[PDB]
Amino acid sequence: ATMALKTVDAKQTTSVCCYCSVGCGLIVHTDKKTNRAINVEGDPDHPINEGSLCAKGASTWQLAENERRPANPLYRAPGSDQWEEKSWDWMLDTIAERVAKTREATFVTKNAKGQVVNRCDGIASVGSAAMDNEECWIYQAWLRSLGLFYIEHQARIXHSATVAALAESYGRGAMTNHWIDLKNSDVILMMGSNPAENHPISFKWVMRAKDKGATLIHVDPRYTRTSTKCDLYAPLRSGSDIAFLNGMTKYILEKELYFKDYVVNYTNASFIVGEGFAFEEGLFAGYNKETRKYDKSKWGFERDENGNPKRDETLKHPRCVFQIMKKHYERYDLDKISAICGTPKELILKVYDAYCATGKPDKAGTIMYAMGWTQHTVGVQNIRAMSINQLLLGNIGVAGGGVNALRGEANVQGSTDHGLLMHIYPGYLGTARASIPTYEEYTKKFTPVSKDPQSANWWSNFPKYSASYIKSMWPDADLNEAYGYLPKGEDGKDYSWLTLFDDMFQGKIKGFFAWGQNPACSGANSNKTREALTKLDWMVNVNIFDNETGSFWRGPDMDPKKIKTEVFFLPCAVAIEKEGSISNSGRWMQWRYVGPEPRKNAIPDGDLIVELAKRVQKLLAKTPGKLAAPVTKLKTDYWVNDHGHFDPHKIAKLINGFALKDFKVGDVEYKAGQQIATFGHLQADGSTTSGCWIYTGSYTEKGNMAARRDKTQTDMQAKIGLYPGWTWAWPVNRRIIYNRASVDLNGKPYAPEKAVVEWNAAEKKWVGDVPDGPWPPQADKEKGKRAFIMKPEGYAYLYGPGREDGPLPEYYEPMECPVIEHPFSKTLHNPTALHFATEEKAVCDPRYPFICSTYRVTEHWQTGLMTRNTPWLLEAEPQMFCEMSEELATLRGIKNGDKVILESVRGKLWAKAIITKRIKPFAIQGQQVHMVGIPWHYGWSFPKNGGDAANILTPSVGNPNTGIPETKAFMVNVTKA
Amino acid sequence: SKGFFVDTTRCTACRGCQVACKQWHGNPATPTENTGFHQNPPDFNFHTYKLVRMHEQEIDGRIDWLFFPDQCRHCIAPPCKATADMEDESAIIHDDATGCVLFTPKTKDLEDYESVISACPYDVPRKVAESNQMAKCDMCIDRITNGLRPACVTSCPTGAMNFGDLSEMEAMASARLAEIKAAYSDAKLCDPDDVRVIFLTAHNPKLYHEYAVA
Ligand SMILES: Nc1nc2c(c(=O)[nH]1)N[C@H]1C(S)=C(S)[C@@H](COP(=O)(O)OP(=O)(O)OC[C@H]3O[C@@H](n4cnc5c(=O)[nH]c(N)nc54)[C@H](O)[C@@H]3O)O[C@H]1N2
Ligand SMILES: Nc1nc2c(c(=O)[nH]1)N[C@H]1[C@@H](S)[C@H](S)[C@@H](COP(=O)(O)OP(=O)(O)OC[C@H]3O[C@@H](n4cnc5c(=O)[nH]c(N)nc54)[C@H](O)[C@@H]3O)O[C@H]1N2
Ligand code: SF4
Ligand code: SF4
Ligand code: SF4
Ligand code: SF4
Ligand SMILES: [Ca+2]
Ligand SMILES: [W+6]
Repeated sequence: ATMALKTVDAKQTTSVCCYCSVGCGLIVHTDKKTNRAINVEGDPDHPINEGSLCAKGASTWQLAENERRPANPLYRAPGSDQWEEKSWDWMLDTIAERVAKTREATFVTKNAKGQVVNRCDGIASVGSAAMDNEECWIYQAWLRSLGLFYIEHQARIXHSATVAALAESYGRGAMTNHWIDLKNSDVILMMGSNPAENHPISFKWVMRAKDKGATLIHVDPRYTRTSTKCDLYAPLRSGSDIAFLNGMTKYILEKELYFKDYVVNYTNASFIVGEGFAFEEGLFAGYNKETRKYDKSKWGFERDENGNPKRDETLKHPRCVFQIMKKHYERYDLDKISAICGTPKELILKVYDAYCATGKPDKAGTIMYAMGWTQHTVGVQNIRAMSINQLLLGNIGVAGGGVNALRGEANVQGSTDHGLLMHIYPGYLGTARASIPTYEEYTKKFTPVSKDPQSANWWSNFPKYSASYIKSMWPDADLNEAYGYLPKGEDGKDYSWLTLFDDMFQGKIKGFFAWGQNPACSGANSNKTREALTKLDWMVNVNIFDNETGSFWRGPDMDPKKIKTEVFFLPCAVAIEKEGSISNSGRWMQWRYVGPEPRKNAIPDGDLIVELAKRVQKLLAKTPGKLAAPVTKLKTDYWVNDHGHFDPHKIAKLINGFALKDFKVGDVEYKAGQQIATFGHLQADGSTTSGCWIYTGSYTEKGNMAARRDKTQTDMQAKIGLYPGWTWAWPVNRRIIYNRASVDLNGKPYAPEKAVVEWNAAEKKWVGDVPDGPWPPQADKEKGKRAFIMKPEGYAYLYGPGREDGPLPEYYEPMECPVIEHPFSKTLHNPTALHFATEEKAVCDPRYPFICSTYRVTEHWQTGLMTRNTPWLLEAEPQMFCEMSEELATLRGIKNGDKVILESVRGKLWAKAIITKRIKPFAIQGQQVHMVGIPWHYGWSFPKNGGDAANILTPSVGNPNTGIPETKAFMVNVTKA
Repeated sequence: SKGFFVDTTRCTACRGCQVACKQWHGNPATPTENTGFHQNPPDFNFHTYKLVRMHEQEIDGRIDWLFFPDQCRHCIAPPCKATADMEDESAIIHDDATGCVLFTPKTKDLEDYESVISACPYDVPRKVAESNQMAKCDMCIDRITNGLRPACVTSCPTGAMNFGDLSEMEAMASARLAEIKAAYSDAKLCDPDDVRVIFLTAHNPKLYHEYAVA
């Protein structure tokens, strides 16, 4: 009409939400005069969200345009009770000096055992899935050049179990399908997840499946916003999931609901297991009761003359995996599951019947699960059980199927891909250790061998990736010399979040980077984690807002005069003020652009890293100390433009990789300087760089695939929503991994109405998705390959002998208290767990009678630093709360909204009571077990009456006193305040 | 003229609409505390035009959680305006092209604001503290006359919010009600003949909000 839009003359750019891993597109409008955002909303054209956003994405404008962002760097001197503003130059040069001096003082060339390790033991780093891919990569590169081995972030806590379990089963740790693909599911099982709150836009697709006739199932100890939409909601006791899942396996096998052809073709069901395998009363064969470890060699497969596992494809051999499974699972009858899970038998059966109906070749069931328990001795086998069930039902590699292991942060996929974890370099390459002295030994160790020519065994390519990674960092060094620049971890020593904070507490860590994380709220046992920070000589904290970590020295019960720690707080840019990429849960690598400029005077992470690295290089170039080479030889020129600034296009091209010298591979010729087109062309001889081999193909001579916005689809692609022209997914744009298993041996789809790939015999090519493995169909004995190309034989593992606690999942009670016996064996708790009382009866303190769990709400993010500082979100969820049943509330004389005190042996906090019918006590063996729940989104720094960290109450996953939180279950009392 | 169809059976209470409305209009957050519920703020106020109401309800022995993303209904024959018109016909605009009922700042000059608020069967309009000025949902009038949909509708991920010509929305509402009437024998549309924002509920409207229907 007449009305003008606030945005008419604004600069319009695109971005991608910086909160969860759904990857929603944004449109940003920036005032050309002020360079500030005037509007931020959804991108209607983005195929995943179609312009929709949950509370969090919708609030983005408030994240950027925020007066609580410290405008200038802040320095806290030893013993001081206040921040002091300092110039960027002072801060950057000072940090550079601290890094150089502390590195030198704690650097080990040769360790006490006489091994060359070239490792810095006194500096550690956490962070961060919040950074762009190009920032994550240069960050790990910088840290490794410094000799750091303590390099961790988010992914260690919630996705390490997933990686371990799924890599065992399928060959990779990633989410197998993608968000839009959920619409193709016939049955969606959400278990150990709450996607309507934690991955909200996923519900667009989940509800689209429901519109098509899909059955939605939620299995969760609480009824949540997700539950409201489900056909079946099943409550089950915390940590009892394995019983529920193994009972499903029994049901699948006994009722013959499995998809036989798929099982024979694509799983290890036919493998003959050796005579050493056995299982008796909860223990697999090979158990050493003094070490509490298993001798896994007892579980190996029987091999033929060529060294390949023998197979009985009839699945009848008494030692074939299939028959071993039949025997193993017989104990998981329904009565037992109902008793131990607390779930009515009738309801379990409803879930089993509904879900197991997807074992038909043309049907697909999916499982959405996210964090699960953080203890691997609970989590890993639970995910394995899910993975097994999916293989038996032929659900892996098909449209609407998969293990949709939902990623957490917007770029946790990327920060994991880029090796911000102690045990892997970018591209999932194992990190060097003291007992691996030479590059030749390193490649020999990590390159698997199969003599079976029908098995792709794709990791045989390892040396191409290790050379390319090493060259991307030290391109002018030869590989043997450059390998020696990589710091080597002490043999058998854990450098993860698990022990990083314990070591910091013990005084071993002098300098610490808290880069884009808030461990004072996110680490287990906040009281002790906060005290651990006081042992540091210095900390560099890079974040959007002042926070519980950077200002730990002025937190609860702290006397600043007694805290010696020097703190450097560096205010950073927010996502819409940055250009780079982030990779979503579906592995979609998405390019984002600058809308508003970095709010004065914040600096984006990439530039902060560039500035620190260059300054430290110049100090070491003048004064080399013990070992300057890895530091000074690092090719930081690859990271910057001609003006010395962070260049995301340059870094993304390095991550993809390019030729360092002319070479030829097959029929393809490369000239020095050219981008490599696919990881299949990378070179073992040092001829190529590639910061992360899984990204080779993302940014080639044909351009930036991650910046593509092409919605063109073939009819086939459109039927299932692949959108292969929209951005780019690793590996090589295969949107549904394991897709060779969606077709028969001839290459014909099992589900013609929602086919993923199909072999075109006349053209000798696969159409639809990019085939996960491009070779001819498996029926082609001469040229074809098996479906699971990352596995050594090409078969997914039902029976998975690599897991430290057993080749098949087995139920054990996850908690000591209260004491609950289970009916599956005489082995009460996981025999590989070390934190349990064994010889004595557990001694359960009546002071802490209730189980407390921590979880999220839709409106807040992580420790809440970001969303507590976002008024619109804080308005919706302004305070720490405690959800409890009517029964418990009555027992404790609590009324709705009362302030209550939660206390555990570790500490205590207040919360506002939310009495809800959505939680009910669990009844197990004559016992009424009460579980209450709290969010972990609050912290003392803001707002004044918001509350503090749930982790004040938590212990670690193990014997550690700090570290990885067992976030799902811990003992407390709840009392009216 | 325009309308909305709000299908509460598809709402996940993601609160995208609540935030989106504020983001588009520049509305500030208002003071809240947690008093035992996830819903917040507790009610409409001068700065909050879209409010996701949330109510636990035991239905047929099973717990459920009912959501209602409340906003002005844009009444076809708006009683708020009818009342205000006795004082000043320019205080509340009734836009012919869209059907939008637009509270303007001219409301500040109304001597009798209480009568305007009480005339609303849905208890929607709200006064700012310092004067008689009142505000509420403006149907995103600027967006809808400039080729865009309302902020709340655009933001909604599950298709709970829908916007278009009134007739199309009326037809959509009726068809959707028909699709669930069997399973949800108490489902109904809320005053479908009298308002432009039409809510579908699966149970007694008053289980969603005391003022769900007139
Ligand atoms: N809105 C929002 N979304 C987020 C985040 C956020 O902070 N806020 N964080 C992101 C991150 S980093 C991650 S890793 C993911 C985590 O995503 P989720 O794992 O979905 O997160 P939670 O909310 O912690 O737990 C999910 C559900 O597990 C239930 N639960 C607890 N114990 C058990 C159990 O023993 N068995 C079963 N079956 N269920 C159980 C809880 O009741 C809860 O409903 O979310 C991401 N998304
Ligand atoms: N009891 C309990 N404990 C748990 C969990 C639980 O469920 N229960 N969850 C665990 C997991 S799954 C997660 S991933 C982990 C997250 O902790 P953290 O990263 O410190 O949180 P965060 O600091 O709040 O969020 C990430 C940070 O990113 C910043 N950020 C965002 N964008 C940027 C950027 O561009 N650059 C930089 N440098 N930083 C940025 C945020 O401000 C935030 O601090 O907390 C575990 N702990
Ligand atoms: S938080 Fe997740 S679902 Fe919500 S708008 Fe951002 S990416 Fe989308
Ligand atoms: S719902 Fe109330 S405020 Fe909105 S048009 Fe109708 S009478 Fe007026
Ligand atoms: S139509 Fe516009 S003003 Fe009304 S509730 Fe939705 S976003 Fe707010
Ligand atoms: S945006 Fe849609 S699903 Fe989210 S709260 Fe609003 S109406 Fe409900
Ligand atoms: Ca199937
Ligand atoms: W996480």
